Amino acid sequence: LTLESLSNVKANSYSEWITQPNVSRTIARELKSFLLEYTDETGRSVYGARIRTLGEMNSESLEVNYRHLAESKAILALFLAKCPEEMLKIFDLVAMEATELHYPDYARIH
Amino acid sequence: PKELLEWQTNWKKIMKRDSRIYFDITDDVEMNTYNKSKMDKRRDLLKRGFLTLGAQITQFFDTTVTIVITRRSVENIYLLKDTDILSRAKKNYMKVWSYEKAARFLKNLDAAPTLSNLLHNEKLYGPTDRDPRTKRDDIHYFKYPHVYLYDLWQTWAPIITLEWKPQELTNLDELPYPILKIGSFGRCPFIGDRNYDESSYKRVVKRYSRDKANKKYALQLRALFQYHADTLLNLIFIPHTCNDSTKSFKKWMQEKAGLGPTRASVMSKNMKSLSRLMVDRNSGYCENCRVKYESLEQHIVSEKHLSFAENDLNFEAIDSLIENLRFQ
Amino acid sequence: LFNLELGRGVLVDFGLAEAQMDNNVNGVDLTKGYPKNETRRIKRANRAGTRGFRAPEVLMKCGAQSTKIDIWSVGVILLSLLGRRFPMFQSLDDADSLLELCTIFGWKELRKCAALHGLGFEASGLIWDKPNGYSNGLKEFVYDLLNKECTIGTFPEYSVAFETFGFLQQELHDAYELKKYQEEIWSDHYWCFQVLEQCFEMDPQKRSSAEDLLKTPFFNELN
Amino acid sequence: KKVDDVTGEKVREAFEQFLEDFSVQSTDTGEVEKVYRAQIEFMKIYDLNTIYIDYQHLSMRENGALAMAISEQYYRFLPFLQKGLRRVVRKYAPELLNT
Amino acid sequence: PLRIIWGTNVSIQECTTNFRNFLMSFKYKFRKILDEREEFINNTTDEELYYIKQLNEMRELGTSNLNLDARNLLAYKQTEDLYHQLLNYPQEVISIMDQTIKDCMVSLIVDNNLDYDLDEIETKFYKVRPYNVGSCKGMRELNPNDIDKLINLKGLVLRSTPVIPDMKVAFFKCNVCDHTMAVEIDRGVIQEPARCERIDCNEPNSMSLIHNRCSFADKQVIKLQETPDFVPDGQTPHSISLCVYDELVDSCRAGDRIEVTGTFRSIPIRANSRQRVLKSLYKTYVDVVHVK
Ligand SMILES: [Zn+2]
Ligand SMILES: [Zn+2]
Repeated sequence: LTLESLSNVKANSYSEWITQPNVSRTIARELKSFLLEYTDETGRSVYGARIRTLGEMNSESLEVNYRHLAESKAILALFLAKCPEEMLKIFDLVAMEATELHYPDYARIH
Repeated sequence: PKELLEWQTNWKKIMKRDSRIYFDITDDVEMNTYNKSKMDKRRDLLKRGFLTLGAQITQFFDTTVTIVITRRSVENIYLLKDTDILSRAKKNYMKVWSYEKAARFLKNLDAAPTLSNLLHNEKLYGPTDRDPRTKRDDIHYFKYPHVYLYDLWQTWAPIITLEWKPQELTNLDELPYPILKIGSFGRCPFIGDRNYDESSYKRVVKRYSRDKANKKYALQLRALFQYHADTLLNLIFIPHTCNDSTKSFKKWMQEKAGLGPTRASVMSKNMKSLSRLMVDRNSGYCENCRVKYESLEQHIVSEKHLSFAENDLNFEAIDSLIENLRFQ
Repeated sequence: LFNLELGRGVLVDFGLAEAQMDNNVNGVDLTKGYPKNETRRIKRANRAGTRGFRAPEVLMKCGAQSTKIDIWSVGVILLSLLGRRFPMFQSLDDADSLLELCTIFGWKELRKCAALHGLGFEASGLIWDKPNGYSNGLKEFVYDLLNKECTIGTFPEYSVAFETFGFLQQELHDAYELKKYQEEIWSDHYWCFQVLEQCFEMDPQKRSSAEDLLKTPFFNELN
Repeated sequence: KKVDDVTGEKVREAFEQFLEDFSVQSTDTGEVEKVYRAQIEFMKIYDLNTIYIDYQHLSMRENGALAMAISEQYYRFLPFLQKGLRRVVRKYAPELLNT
Repeated sequence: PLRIIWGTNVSIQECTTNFRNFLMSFKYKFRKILDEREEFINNTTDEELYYIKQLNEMRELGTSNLNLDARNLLAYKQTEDLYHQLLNYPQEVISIMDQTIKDCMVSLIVDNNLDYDLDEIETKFYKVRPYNVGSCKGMRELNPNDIDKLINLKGLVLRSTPVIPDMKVAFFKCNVCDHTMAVEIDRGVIQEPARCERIDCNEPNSMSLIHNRCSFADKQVIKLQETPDFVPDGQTPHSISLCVYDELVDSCRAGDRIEVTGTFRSIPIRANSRQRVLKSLYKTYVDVVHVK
């Protein structure tokens, strides 16, 4: 689906809208795109550097700035602000798929 | 065509050593999941083909990226947000290709199994009904250090198929496979000198005693071939820095002072099942009678051998040869 | 049969001799393991040699068997003479002889030799000294072969077999009539190892015939 | 994902080609009529449920591989034949799909 | 030294060599001398190698069976032990005989350089049928120490059950991913898989048995009315049950007088259908090897 499709919710509530399988899948795809695409004014990918360094310290914490995601994809920011548990459950898998692109064995230890 | 060929070649060189390449994931059009599997397949095929050319692919977007391939249309790049990636690409002078342009680029820059073959494979290797990737049960798989003497076509038997458990190879002295431990005193290098050592004093004494006998024998050996290989003929010998048996002896004194029968290739399942049930409690093979014998002299006195001896119709060729060799 | 005081030879035992006149399927990855029950046959070779002299083509049971078992065997006799070890190849069985060829020439070298014959050989684990064999060749192998039995000190005192130790020592390290004997022995003694590497070639088609062995510069004075 | 049966799918392909390709010469005139498309058309107007296939017709295809595959492993290949017939009738006479 | 199968006195190597020598070097004049018939020895038939020509015509005709007379083993000197080993331990000695018959079939064209291909012969599974194993002592004069021995019996066939499929290979299919495995039977027991074999699919209890894909073999039960040579005082005739397998199915018709040589077997019988409880008193039957 599209971001404009996610702008208009078919369900009455946000809780069962994100819970829907196709909506969850396209939200996961958009979050993976957010981690892959985003870059700073300098030009380096801040999220790639964060993933590389958290793999370096073997730590499982990812620091995602909300302002970056708001200025990149605002509908996901509203979705995360209003229904945090369901968005964070998907975005955990998104972050693991992002860090799987560099370290295949990282899913084995953590 | 030649100028196009050289232009494509030197652009291949430049896109090899100075191009960072990034692929896009997001889509602008609502489209089905079963068609999304098609999108995943085309992305994976173009990935493996571009790996086949040998270009290294980085997963993350960056400012060092040169050419971007996207699924979204080339027409829409003008009418998008600043925060979108295509605006960043056109700002930083990056070339953007769609699958139409990229597939045209890849093609411009470069059998059915049939039913009878499938049924023939069905007869030999069983069903194709299961998952091919999973380990089939009635075929052994190696988990231990092995040697596997097989053939590619697999028409002939996997010839010598043998692995060892770590408990068997634990010993550093006896090993099932040969090791090059060399040795000394004319012995074979693989067995070595495990039984006894040549550094002992008594062994040195017996070797020196045999050496005394060998001097006279070795003198003619040196003298015959000193200058000529043939007998077309006092001796000169090269000094050596390395030690000797006599100097070591001197140092020790200073310290002191079946043909067999051919058998079938394949064995039976009941025969292999009987190997697990076995516990503990001059000779040769005659090919004329094609039997094993405990002793030769008992095989001489036997009805089949004596009946073979009295017959002369099986040495007829021999007989003809005898006759020829009589009047040569 | 060879007689020293006359210096000539003769051959017997032609009792085992004879004369000769002349892709991918999905699944069933047999390259990682053998079936538990065997139904396919084993190729009926002409395996009839003596232990330790059987050609590597004979070890792998080539259906079209050439003439060139004998030339590799005379190479083996040459290497035993130069190596000063008599029973140099001893085989408990066939695969023992395959590993015996592996520990001198290398796993990779015999895999390439196996490739032309149509069969692939894999060895997993198998700890030994030289992981890829000797890339230089047979020089360093016969070098430390003599070094062990020399430093032990059981070797006899005759300088008939000490010229090779000095010779091989200067290759691995790197009276006027004495210097003449030097340069002559140095030249043709380098030549015999040189002709030995072509005498030990794995591929029979690349392996030169005995007539080519006669016209080598090593055998000049007998002509 | 479910694992597919490559020989089963090719039996299905061969059967669905047989259902639309096979033909005989007319006895009275000599025209070339494809008898199984005619059978499907006959089922279309009477709403029949059963298609009758002569085995000698099936044996003429290839060198006999398809008929032998159907003969030895009929139980294994029967649903594949059913879905092949389903595809052929969908392509030709879709009104038999609904009922 | 020499290895012996546990519970027996049988060596595979020794029995193989002895039977190979017997097959290579038997003449029917030995059977003439053993039966005390010297005046009936003739040159043209007795002095010919019996089993050599029988295996040759076995090769020409495509026959996969050798009919072996056990008295011929007593005729040969080296196999007089093997004869007893055939009577006491048929189960493995017959397998030894089949394996060395296959070896002999290979050898007769390897040594003599025939034009027959080795692939067809080594694909074939040759099996032996011993017969004339001894005196025809009665069923009711046998003892539990005679279990799994070779026995020869007279009889009249009264009836036979229809062809019974006994299941040799089992075919299991996954319900969710349609992954299948085939498991061989092992002494009458088939191990059904608890988990799916696939790495991707490991669902528990997802394997179901498909009864028509799994391979079966023929088994028939024949009721035989025995006619012993010796009948004890007031012994009233009985019927035995004899089980024939594979090729021997439907070879005996109702009402024929036959010579059954087979293996004396005993199995426990379940007391109830729902329970796995077995009866301590065993049911005896004959596992038929050869029918004359
Ligand atoms: Zn003999
Ligand atoms: Zn499964």
